[PDB]
Amino acid sequence: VKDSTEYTGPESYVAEMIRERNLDWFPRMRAMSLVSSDSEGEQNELRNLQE
Amino acid sequence: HLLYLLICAMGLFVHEFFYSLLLFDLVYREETLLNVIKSVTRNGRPIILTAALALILVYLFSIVGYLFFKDDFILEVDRLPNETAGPETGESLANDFLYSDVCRVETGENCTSPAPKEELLPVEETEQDKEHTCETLLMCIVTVLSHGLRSGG
Amino acid sequence: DFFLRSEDLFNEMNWQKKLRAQPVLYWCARNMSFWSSISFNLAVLMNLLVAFFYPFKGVRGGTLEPHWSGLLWTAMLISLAIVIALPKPHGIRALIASTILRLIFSVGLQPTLFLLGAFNVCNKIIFLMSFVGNCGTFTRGYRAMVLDVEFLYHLLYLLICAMGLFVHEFFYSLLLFDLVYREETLLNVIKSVTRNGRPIILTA
Amino acid sequence: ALALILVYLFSIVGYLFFKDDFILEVDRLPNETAGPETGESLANDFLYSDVCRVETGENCTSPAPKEELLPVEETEQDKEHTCETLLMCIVTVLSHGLRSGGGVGDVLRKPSKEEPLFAARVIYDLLFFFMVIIIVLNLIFGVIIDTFADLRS
Amino acid sequence: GVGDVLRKPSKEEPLFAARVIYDLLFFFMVIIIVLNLIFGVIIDTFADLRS
Amino acid sequence: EKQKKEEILKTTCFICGLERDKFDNKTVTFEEHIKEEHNMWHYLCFIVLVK
Repeated sequence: VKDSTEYTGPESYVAEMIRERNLDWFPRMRAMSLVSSDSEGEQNELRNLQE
Repeated sequence: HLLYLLICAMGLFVHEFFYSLLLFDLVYREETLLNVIKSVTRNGRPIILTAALALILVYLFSIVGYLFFKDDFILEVDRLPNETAGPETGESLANDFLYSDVCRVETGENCTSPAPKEELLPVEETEQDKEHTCETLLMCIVTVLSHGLRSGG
Repeated sequence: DFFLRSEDLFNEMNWQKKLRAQPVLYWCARNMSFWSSISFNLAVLMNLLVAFFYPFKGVRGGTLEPHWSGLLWTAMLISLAIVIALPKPHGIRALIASTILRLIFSVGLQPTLFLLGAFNVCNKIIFLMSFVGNCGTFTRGYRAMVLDVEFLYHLLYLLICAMGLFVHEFFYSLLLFDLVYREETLLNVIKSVTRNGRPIILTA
Repeated sequence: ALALILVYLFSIVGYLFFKDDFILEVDRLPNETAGPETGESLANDFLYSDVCRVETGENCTSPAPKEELLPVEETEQDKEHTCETLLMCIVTVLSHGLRSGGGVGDVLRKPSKEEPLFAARVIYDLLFFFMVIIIVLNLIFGVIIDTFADLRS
Repeated sequence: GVGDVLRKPSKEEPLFAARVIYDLLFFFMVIIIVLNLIFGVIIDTFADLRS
Repeated sequence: EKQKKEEILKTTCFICGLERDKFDNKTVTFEEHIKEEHNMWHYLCFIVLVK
């Protein structure tokens, strides 16, 4: 010691206490992805939106 | 073986049943060995007061005993308205019613017884009982508590 | 769921309450008169214990306060003679004064306007008429006383009752047990049975 | 076994316990017475015684072989004279006390006023047998019913 | 129990212990049980329908 | 019903619641519760006022 956790818380716790431990949570996964999908999120969003 | 013782006693116680004292308190340790016992006790707090309830209903009963019409020329018434019845038828018846019422009251109380040489009378009458009451208040209460906590009756 | 409504209502209520509450009161109330309330329960403890010592004679019997009036020993050295002037005065007086003034000034324009208020002025009903019932059950209411201590004582009362018847009866007792009925409103399970108790006595 | 024990202590606190002697118361112381014041018352114181023883025882046885007329008459016989002591009192308290308290057939009079004389073994009786009967029941009874509510649960 | 009694105690009893232990054990168990059964099962059923 | 006052526990208010718471962131619731109430208160206030 040781420280861390332990110390942280425990120590404180102890011291003190309460809670610590736990809650619930642990493990589961939740995120893982979910936060990893967020990583692709900043990996495509600002890239295309700047390019 | 040785022883031982120481112381116890113072114061019384001077001399008593010391040995037994030992006995039952030990079996009280057997009482702490396990569970349900505690169970009852815990909910038991302002709950024995519930026993106080009936204790009171019998305190009113006691004065409404040999102490209350109907059955006198007032308602019835108422019745018335009613009354018666118506228509118608058918058948028826018637019715019415019644019344019464018233019553008363008372108171009472007481017682014581013782023885010193009255003793033959107590040794005979200790054996004795008769259901003549014979009133009154501390009596009637102790009694209604007695049989009325036995099995009414 | 509811919651609311209720709541609303409640608330308103609351508112108012608140308003009231605031306012305040004054002073106050509430508390001090709740001293009066709890110790009124202590008073019903007293007519309790002394009704045991039915009027005629008697000085051998007795019971400890326990943790309040030491004047009770004075009350019992002339005993029931002045129990035709101990629970009866201190009881009716402390309760009417203290507890009517607080239970009515804390609430006496308040219940307006909700049904829980209809019930609390029903509490006004039970408490008032039952206890004036009590004051009327000793003094003649319205017032007484108380303071311390012383013284003690007582016265008454008564018123009414009677018518128718119813012509003359056991007025004192009437007082006794209705007071212990207040002790009955003090707590709980009692109400429990009653409530499920409706078209259920029909089972009887 | 609980109540079985309470009756084992009862048994020795039977015809074996003041108040009611010049000791516690113481305590018371411181207280013582009562105071113041018244019222019423018464015274117171206380017482014582104590011581015782112890024882032881045981034883037884018865046877036859030709004594038999005496047993054929006396087998028919009973009388509530106790007549003590220990294995007796226990077997008996178990007897009637697991029938339906009730109490010992012995009575237990000379009221007069302001009683300890009664209050001794009557308050003793009904307090004991009441608590232990309501308890032997509400235990074995209630625990079994509770277990029922459990398995149905 | 049976109205018949059941005396000649003496000491160290089986004489009693015979049909007294017999009596109260039987009638106790079977009374507490006839009750706590029929009673308890019915109340339990009550707790069921209210359930 | 007292195992249904827990919403007040629971728661309430507011409503319921739761718681539951877541844880837581910142714151736681508680506170718321505390606160509531208040409411109412308021209411009231309312009312009050108106103005």
